[PDB]
Amino acid sequence: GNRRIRSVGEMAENQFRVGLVRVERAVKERLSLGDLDTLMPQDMINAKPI
Amino acid sequence: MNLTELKNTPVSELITLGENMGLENLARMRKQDIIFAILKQHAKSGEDIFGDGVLEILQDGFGFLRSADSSYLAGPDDIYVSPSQIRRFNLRTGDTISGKIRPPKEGERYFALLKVNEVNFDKPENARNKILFENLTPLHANSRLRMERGNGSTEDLTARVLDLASPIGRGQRGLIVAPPKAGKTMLLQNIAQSIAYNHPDCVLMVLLID
Ligand SMILES: Nc1ncnc2c1ncn2[C@@H]1O[C@H](COP(=O)(O)OP(=O)(O)O)[C@@H](O)[C@H]1O
Ligand code: BEF
Ligand SMILES: [Mg+2]
Repeated sequence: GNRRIRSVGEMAENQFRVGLVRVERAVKERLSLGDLDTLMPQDMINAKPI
Repeated sequence: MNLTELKNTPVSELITLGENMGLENLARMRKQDIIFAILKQHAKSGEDIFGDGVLEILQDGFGFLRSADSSYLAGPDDIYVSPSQIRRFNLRTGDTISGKIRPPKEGERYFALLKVNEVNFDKPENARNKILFENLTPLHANSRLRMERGNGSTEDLTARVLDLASPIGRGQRGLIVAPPKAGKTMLLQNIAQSIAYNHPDCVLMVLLID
């Protein structure tokens, strides 16, 4: 009743959330200088850290 | 600050301006990186920067805006343009672009474009609604080019001879067959002077190879 079991689901979800917050900090530091109508939401986030 | 302004300046004026800015000796290096470094300084402390040139698309997707005074050569004077412009305004190889630029940030060495002000001396909105080149319908020469000035100097008569030997009009293909040492150089020079004097409305370009 006090011990909780975790599976592949929420473990992978937490790892993906860590990757997501990493790339979110990255894209937030990048967007702090970006301007309007000069980029698409494709190259703003890098696929490699995920 | 306009790029073409520093472009039409001689090297001595660039040297004087760089020494007025109080920097490392700039007269030591290329006009190319001379303009590069003075622009980097004046843009560290200065307005929006402005520039103009002709665009060439690279195989990486991005493009380079280069100057004709450097005969469209690669160097620090070039302006980097992203493929996002070539998607938004759908830029092309050989477009006369003029717009705002900024210094390159950390690790970059090419000035980045900000906003296209004039595309081929025209509106970007009107840059979309255009006609393709080979998609055009060619035609024979309709309007003749007047080469006779009417003054009759020592060299103008040369052009007059052409006016009675082989009339030229807009859209015609001219081919000059001449051996070496035949006086074709100032022939083209007089022709260019006459067509620039008679027709200042059509943009006139020359090409010298080797
Ligand atoms: N319109 C002209 N009037 C007078 N002299 C001319 C004219 N055109 C050519 N010439 C003569 O021809 C020579 C041109 O030399 P150059 O320009 O080297 O010919 P090319 O370029 O064909 O070798 C000059 O010496 C000049 O005296
Ligand atoms: F060699 Be010359 F210019 F005909
Ligand atoms: Mg010659």
